[PDB]
Amino acid sequence: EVQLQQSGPELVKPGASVKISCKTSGYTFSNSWMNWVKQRPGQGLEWIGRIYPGDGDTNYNGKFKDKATLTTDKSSSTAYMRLSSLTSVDSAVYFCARSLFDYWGQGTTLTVSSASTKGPSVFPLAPSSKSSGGTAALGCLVKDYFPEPVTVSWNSGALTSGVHTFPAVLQSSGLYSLSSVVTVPSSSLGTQTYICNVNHKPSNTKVDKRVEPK
Amino acid sequence: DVVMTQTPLTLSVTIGQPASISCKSSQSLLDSDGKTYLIWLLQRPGQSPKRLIYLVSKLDSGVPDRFTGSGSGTDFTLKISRVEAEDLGVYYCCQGTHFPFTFGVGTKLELKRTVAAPSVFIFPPSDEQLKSGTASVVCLLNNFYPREAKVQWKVDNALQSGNSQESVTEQDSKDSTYSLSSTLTLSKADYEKHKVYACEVTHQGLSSPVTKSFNRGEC
Ligand SMILES: [Cl-]
Ligand SMILES: [Cl-]
Repeated sequence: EVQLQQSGPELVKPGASVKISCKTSGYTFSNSWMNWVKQRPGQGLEWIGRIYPGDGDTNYNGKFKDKATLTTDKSSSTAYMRLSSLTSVDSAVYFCARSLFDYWGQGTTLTVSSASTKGPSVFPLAPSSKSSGGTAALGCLVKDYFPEPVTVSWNSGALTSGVHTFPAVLQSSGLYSLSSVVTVPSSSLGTQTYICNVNHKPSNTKVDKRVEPK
Repeated sequence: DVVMTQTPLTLSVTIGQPASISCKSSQSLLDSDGKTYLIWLLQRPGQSPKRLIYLVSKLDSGVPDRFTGSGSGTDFTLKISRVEAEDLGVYYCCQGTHFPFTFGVGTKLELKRTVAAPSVFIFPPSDEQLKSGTASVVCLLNNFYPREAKVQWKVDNALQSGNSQESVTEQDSKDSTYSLSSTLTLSKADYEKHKVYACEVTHQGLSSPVTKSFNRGEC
C-alpha cells in the first residue's frame, strides 16, 4: 500500500525556519508529483506547491513562493518542505499529498510561538458508584499543556469500544487541556485493565496511566 | 485563483436518506488534455482528508457505491444515495486543472436522529491531582441527542456561576450522538472546605433534570 509518513510536531520561534519531511513507501517515488497543503482555521485547505521527484520540477502557489522551498531525496524516497521567516500565521497542520491528492500523509502540526513546551498533567477520572444502572464511566484528564498536539489511546489502541476523546481546548490563560473517557459495563470496574496512553511529543512526555476505582 | 464555491455549507440529513453537495468553480475545469480535474475529499475530525471521487465521477478504491459524482464545466455535484452514520465529516471539492490548485471551504455533513437522553456520571478530583495542589470536578453526559444540554453545578447546595467549562465531542460515527464534559474548577482549599458536589443535567430527552452528586470524604 501507498504510505506517506510525516515528521513529528514542531514548536518554533518567530523568525525561525523549519523543515518538515514526508517519507514515502509502496510506490515509485520518482514518478509521482508530491504536493504540500496547509490547513489553518479561517484559511481552510491551501495548496502550497508541488515537486516532481524524478527531475526536481516545482510549481508553487504565489502566496507561498517566498515562504516555502520544496526538495526531495530520491535515496530515502522522502520529500521535504522548508518554511522560513516564520510568523504566527504559519501555525497550522501541514500535509503532504501525492498526485491529484490521492493519498495523504497524517499531517504535521506546527506552532510558531515564543513560548516553551509544557507537558501535560495526566489524572485519572476514577470510576465508582457515582460514575448509571449497568454502565460505568472512567477516563483520564490531560491538563495544561503546550503546544498541540497530544495523542490519547486506551490499552495501546486495543480498546476502542465506548471511548470518547474530547477535543483539545485552548484555555483563556494560554495552555491546552483535553480529556478522554470510556463507558464500560459496570461489572468491568476493578476487574478489567484500563490504561490511558498519553503522548505529548513536543515535551517528550509519555504517560501510561492505569485507571482504577478510587 | 480559481474560487471553489460549495453549497450548502452545512447539510443535516437523517440516516438512510439522500444527500447532495454542489461545487461551482470560477473557471471551467476542463483541461486542454480532455480531462476535468475535479475531486471530492472527506475529512473526519482529527484525521487527514481522504479522496473519494476523482475526474468528476470516478470512485476511489474502497469508496461505497452510494457515492456518485457528476457535472462538467464549472458545476459539479457529489451525491450520496443513502447517508450512513459513518458518512459524517467535512466534504471538500478541489481542482487540479489550474495553478494554484484550490479547495472549496468544506461542507459539514451532520446526521439527524431521534432524541436520546444522556447518561450522567460525576468524578471527584483524583488524589493525584489533589496531591498536586489543584482540583477539577468532572461531570460527563454521555451519548445524547440533540447536542444542546444544560449542566448546573451546586456545591453544598449553592449554585455555582462562572467556574465551569464544557467541551463537546464530535458527533459519533456509529450512533450519531454526542458526549459532553463539564469541568468545575476550584482551588484545592475551596474543594476541601465543602462537602456536597452535584451536577444537575437538563436535556430535551429527560422528563425531569438528573442530578449526580458525591460527598467529599464519603467514599
Ligand atoms: Cl514518541
Ligand atoms: Cl424525537
